Amino acid sequence: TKHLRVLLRANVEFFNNWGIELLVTQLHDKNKTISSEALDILDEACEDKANLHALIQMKPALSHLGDKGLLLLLRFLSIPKGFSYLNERGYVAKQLEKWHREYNSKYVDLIEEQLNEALTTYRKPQRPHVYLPIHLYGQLVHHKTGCHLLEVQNIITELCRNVRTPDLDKWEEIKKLKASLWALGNIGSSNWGLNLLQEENVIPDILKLAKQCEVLSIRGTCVYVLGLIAKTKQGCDILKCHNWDAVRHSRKHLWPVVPDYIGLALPVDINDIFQVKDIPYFQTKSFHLLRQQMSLTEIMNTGLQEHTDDNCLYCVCIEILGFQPSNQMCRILLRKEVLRLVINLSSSVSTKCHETGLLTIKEKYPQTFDDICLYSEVSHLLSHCTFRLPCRRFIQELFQDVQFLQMHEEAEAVLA
Amino acid sequence: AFLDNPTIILAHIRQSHVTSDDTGMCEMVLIDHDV
Amino acid sequence: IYPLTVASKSTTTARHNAANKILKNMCEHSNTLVQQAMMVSEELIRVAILWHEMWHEGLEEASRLYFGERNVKGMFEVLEPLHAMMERGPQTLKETSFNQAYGRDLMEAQEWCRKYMKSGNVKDLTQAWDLYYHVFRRISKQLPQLTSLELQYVSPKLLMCRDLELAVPGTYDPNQPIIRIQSIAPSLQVITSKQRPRKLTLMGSNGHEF
Amino acid sequence: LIGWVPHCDTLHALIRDYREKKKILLNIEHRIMLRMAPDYDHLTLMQKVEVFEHAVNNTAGDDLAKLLWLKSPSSEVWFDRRTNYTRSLAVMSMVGYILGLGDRHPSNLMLDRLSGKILHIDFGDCFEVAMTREKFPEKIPFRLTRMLTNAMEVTGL
Amino acid sequence: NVPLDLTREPSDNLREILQNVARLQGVSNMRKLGHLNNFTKLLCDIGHSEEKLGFHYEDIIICLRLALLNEAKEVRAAGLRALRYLIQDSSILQKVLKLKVDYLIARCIDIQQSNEVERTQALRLVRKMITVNASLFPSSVTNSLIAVGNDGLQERDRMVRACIAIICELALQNPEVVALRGGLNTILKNVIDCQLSRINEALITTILHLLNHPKTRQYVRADVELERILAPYTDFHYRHSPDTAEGQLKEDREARFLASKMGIIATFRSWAGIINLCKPGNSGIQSLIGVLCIPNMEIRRGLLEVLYDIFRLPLPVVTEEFIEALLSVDPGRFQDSWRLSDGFVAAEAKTILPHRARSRPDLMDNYLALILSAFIRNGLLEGLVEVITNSDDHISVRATILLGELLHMANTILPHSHSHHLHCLPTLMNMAASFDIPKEKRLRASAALNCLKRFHEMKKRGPK
Ligand SMILES: [Zn+2]
Repeated sequence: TKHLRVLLRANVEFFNNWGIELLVTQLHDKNKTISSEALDILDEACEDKANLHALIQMKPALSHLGDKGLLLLLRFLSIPKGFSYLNERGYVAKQLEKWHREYNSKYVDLIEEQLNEALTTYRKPQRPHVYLPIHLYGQLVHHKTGCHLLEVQNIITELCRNVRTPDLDKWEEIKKLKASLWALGNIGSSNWGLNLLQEENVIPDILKLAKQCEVLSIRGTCVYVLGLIAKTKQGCDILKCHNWDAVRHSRKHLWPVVPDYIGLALPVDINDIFQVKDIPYFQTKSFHLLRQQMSLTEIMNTGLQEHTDDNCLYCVCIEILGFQPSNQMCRILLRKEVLRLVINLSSSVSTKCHETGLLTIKEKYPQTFDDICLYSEVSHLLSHCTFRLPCRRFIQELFQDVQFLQMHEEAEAVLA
Repeated sequence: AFLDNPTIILAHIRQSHVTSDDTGMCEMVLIDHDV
Repeated sequence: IYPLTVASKSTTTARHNAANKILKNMCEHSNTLVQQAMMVSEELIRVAILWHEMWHEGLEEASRLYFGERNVKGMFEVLEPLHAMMERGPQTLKETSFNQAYGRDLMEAQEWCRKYMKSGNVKDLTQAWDLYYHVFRRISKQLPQLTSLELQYVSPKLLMCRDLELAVPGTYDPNQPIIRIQSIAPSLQVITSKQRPRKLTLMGSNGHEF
Repeated sequence: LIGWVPHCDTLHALIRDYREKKKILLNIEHRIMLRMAPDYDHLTLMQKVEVFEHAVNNTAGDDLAKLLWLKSPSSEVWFDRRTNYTRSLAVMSMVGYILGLGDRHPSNLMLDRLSGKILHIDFGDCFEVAMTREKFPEKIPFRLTRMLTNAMEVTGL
Repeated sequence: NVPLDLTREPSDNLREILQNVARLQGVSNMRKLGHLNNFTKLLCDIGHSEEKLGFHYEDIIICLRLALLNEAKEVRAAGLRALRYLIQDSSILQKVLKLKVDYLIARCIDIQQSNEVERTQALRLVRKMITVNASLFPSSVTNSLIAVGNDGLQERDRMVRACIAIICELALQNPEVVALRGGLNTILKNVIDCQLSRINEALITTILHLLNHPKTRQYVRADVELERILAPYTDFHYRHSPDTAEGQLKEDREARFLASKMGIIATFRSWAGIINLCKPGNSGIQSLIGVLCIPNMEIRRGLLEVLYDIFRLPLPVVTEEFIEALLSVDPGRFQDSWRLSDGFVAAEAKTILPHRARSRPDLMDNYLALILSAFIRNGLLEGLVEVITNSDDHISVRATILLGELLHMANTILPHSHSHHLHCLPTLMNMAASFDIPKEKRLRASAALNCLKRFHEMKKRGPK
């Protein structure tokens, strides 16, 4: 099955009358991977009118497959003989409803999946090729009869109003804007689709949205959809008026010469898109002094500064739970020394000196790290300030071997 | 690329970390049960 | 022309205004000479000490003032000119490089100093010194690695002179025909020392290297 | 912007090259003093003389005297260079005394290769500043050591 | 432990919440561990309520608060597991946060006492607090996660990449708390020393997302946050960590170059990074191109590899002659998938015979056209010419091929207007026709055009 593509790319004589019928029998194989490869090499074969006409006259059954089979069945609408056979059992009227409610937005996911598979290293569960998938709105405008239906149902009015009035706040209503930009760019890929698209004056609206848009993701989507508008000589003249150039040659000759077009368009000056309005930064809108003139022994010969009755482990339970007040000048001058060493430990200028000054207190007075009120004050300070990790583990671990009897006594009583 | 909405970004964050971590921690701490 | 440029660059207002008055008078008969002097003077002083050289010296002095003299009003004034030179924008790739690697830390640490001026909390000042010291440690590890400088990297305006009507510094007497600066060598070598002096080689008008 | 003097090398690097070529350690005299008394910096005035005097007698100081001769192509050039050196060190000793120059360590003393003259640099400590400082005050008008005085001429100073 | 499951729910509730205080007397830790698991099983049967599970929520939290203060890592781990099953809605979460329980949750995060099973239960609970209500995330827990990620590599912490993946998830629903605590700085510094391709992609995407939507760009500074990743290439002496061993200093530089390269590529493939790195004013791209002209030899080789990967061009082989480097770039070179064991002909013929598509738009050419135009406007072509004529013999050959590929990439993908200031090589031609300039340079450019001339013939033949 993989070897049927080399017979397609090499222009084997009369491939369209014995090769297509050999790719239809291979379509009904038991292994899914084999059948999924027969859909890939059949989509590539459909780009020749002789091959596409062959498939229509064979009328194969592609409904039993997945989304890949569905997209291959939507190419039948581009041929007048294939549109009349499908728009005779009532099928395009069912796709139009089914392409409006459910998976008009899913076409964005198909676009995003291939791009994320090409260059993102995402792998949803060497230069590749990313080809635009088939769209129902982009294949129905090839002939006048199909284009007539797209106008009586009046979808263009609904799509156009979604572009002139975008709400770029919610992440779910932005995707509806992408679901309309990708649908407006496919209607503009044909001359018969541009007659009913430029009568509402929507191309200037997209061009404005491609240079002044707050969400930079939409600003990049408009670049892609403007290429689809530049697939015809009539479409490249409209873009030229608004200072947007385009490539006016096909891909069959990779050596352009000055005297169908591939879809590509860029602004004349590349800096007309990269301008972003500036948004201001959000930030734009005591014992410490006295201790440095004396010593710890000299002074000895309420202390909790930021201790209020909402940010303490014990004192917050007096009212809500019904706890009892904590019980008890020699211990009030040690709380200040313990705290003032914590702040000095937040600068890391002289860590060893401050660590030494904290270990001595736990030796001479090991019972000063035995009050929950000090733990809450230290813990409240460890959040606002910024400490290094080794200095953060030194603290919060000096308190490991404590009983904290006051909580246990009160918690036992209130629960009992 | 079109890594724009948070729906795919959260899926990208919690899949690359689990798959490409040598230590057996991300496969244990990023359990989908905690959503 | 040389002493006047030093006076015109002084911090004192009286010297700054008085020196400019003489310079503009000299602009009458000889305007192109003074303009070359300012361009040369501004670039040589830029090459002499770089942006990471200024911060290393300023932070070391400021740290001593805060922890040795316990002076707060004296620490802020040391770091004010350094923070003011970062708001005028990098004018070279070396300054652009410095503003990228260390730019965020210095700019945020200034904001923590603007909150201490108002709130007065000691923790704001302490939190500000956690970023000054982090940057000071990173700069100190790359100063010994500095052994050569490229003019295009540090100051592009020096190697695009190619002609000057200003004399070689230190050589002028009324009884001898004058020598002018022709070009500046595109590479200068840094001598390894505590001050790290540079070796700048000029090019005389008579083909003699200075 | 200080001008660059050509053909001049500092005294400290001049002695260093000679000693390393002769397989002689740079700080032999310093190692002897620390070996005899490790707490050299804390000794009293009388004890420092005993250690210092012992070092200068156990090592013959003539490094500069022999250095200037091996770099002289002939004997006529050698004598001419020596005369300039002797009367160029004397001029800066008397002039430096009046100015009060200090901190004249070997790294700040440069000797000309082609003429033998003596060049002084780093005029930072002037007007007796170094003598009155509380940290290691030097009490000498100028630098005249045994290494320099043994190279000007055989009869002495 | 004996699971009762017989008495009334309040009766079964009473026991374990009495042997959770125990006054540190008469109860062993083993009994508490088995009693805590009883609570989890009980809470699975009777739903979250204050009318069937005896006491109120605020009373249950008080007794569970004296479970994280124990000295046994097994008891603390089971205590945290109980809270994860108790916090379901924002009503309970606000009740668990008012009692300042966050002072103890952050305590278990950083104790590092061989309790990797206890820390996992703490982190698994944080991921639940973010999900329930990300706008009420405490600042105490946030400060702990920043610290373990900011300075968690030198201490050989193994849960370091598991805490950064939690900051990023929190940085998407509540950027306000993360920005104040310097949490957007941590992600920038991690990508510098993270050389795993898949992980490096995820971290940079989170920050670029904050620069995408207009109400979030206020949390990122202008020209110092995003451009930090360009420091290893723009700074000739970069020191990422203030404290590191000097033994692997040479290896550290190579590690930084590789990790920074994966970040530059990762920010040029997103629409929020191209518009931010190519701003009309001073931008990072002008610093990345301006540094290419400086006659450095280590930076120039590094930047060329980045340029090849940005355009997704095949890398040639290192050599000093152009012919050897030209035979290694041809599209028809042998590959390992063409053998009989692998795809015999179908694999080979895919990359030789051309696709049967002459009208289908190639959505990747559109992307490469915009990137190419951005570099041409900034002055890439003039920068490359300086590299060719003023560098080593083995660097010029790598730059001569890049110029050849770019010119071929540009005469088939770029529109007409952008092709008027393109295929004229003003800088190159002037050097190769002037006799005033030093003779050595003249022929370097003349030979470069001669070498570049043969490049077109190789593309003229095509794959064979
Ligand atoms: Zn309290």
